[PDB]
Amino acid sequence: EFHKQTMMPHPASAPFGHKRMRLSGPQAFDKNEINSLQSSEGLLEKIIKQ
Amino acid sequence: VTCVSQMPVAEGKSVQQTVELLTRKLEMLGAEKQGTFCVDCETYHGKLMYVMHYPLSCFALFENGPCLIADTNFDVLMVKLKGFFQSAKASKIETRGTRYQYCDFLVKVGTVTMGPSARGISVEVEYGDCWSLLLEFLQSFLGSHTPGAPAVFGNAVYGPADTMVQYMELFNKI
Amino acid sequence: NMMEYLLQGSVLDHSLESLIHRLRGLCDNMEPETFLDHEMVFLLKGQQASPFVLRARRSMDRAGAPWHLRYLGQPEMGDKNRHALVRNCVDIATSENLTDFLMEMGFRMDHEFVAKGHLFRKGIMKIMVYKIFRILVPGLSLSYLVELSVVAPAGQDMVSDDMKNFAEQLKPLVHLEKID
Repeated sequence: EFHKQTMMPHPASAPFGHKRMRLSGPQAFDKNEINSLQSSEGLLEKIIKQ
Repeated sequence: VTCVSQMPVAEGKSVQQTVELLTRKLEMLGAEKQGTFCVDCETYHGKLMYVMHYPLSCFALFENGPCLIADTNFDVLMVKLKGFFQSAKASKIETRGTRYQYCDFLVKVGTVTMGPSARGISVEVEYGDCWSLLLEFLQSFLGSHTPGAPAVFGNAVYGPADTMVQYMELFNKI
Repeated sequence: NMMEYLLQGSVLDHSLESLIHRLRGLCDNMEPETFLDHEMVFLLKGQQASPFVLRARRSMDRAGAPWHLRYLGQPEMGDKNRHALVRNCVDIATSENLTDFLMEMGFRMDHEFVAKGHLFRKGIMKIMVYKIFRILVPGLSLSYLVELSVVAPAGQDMVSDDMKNFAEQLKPLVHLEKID
């Protein structure tokens, strides 16, 4: 979780963002991919694993 | 990919009643409510503004689809040209409506903006030409319609916002 | 809207090692890197004798990333007891489609000098450095110019004090300055 929200962005010159976030421009991704840009964590992952 | 839209060939009754009949036929075919979107339209004397699926806009009089900017990213540039390209004429009509999806597909009909406007429809596919397969869908849905007329012998390609030409053509037809 | 800041300056060639070493271990996680850009500085004018900010200088690094330009011009007044401040903007465009539309809209170029350098991840702010190179298309103050480039909306503008504190920390061979 630290890493995913910290390897440096370097998207174009220095807009200082995220690679996947910056990639919204080149392709108008569907609402599904927009939601999949982020995700949940913690309890859900361990529960699914168990 | 992004299949070209179709003009509202069927026009024999009230636009509201036409949209109602189209939705009833879609429900009879069997689908689900995939949400509702909008199709903006604002021309500058040329560049027709719009926004759809998601946070990104387009406006281009005649160019090779220069879109990779969001609504704000383009609106700020537009406002910056208050004397260079500021050609905000009478607000162009813009349609909207809900969206359904039978399977691997999506349908979207339009409505009038000021009242004497069109009620066009938009459909796309999931492949990369597949123009033949998508046709049978509308053939079973409604009567003679969906001319298509894609940009054949090119691989514009995949039709990225290429429907804006037909959109402006129907908008001028008033 | 947004704002713009700068801490422009210069430094000798021999005196870069201690400078970049000091600047590196401040807020960077790990793995410092660099980048070579590409100069496509243009100009969009011809009707009011007042050119626009068409410095469409975008990096020539790995493809996929979209080219873009930022608004940098007409320094506005204000900034009471603050550093340089000017209204700025940003707009990303499709790969190579931006220059296509620029050439279709009838614009001219402004410069062809490329300035490659290093980058450094700061904290709430950001810093950059580069050196001007007079070269051809595929390949000169002779001094690494540095500055504190950072963009943000109006907000509180308290970042000016932080930038001044950083400049105080960055005392030996660099300082801040405005432009007009």
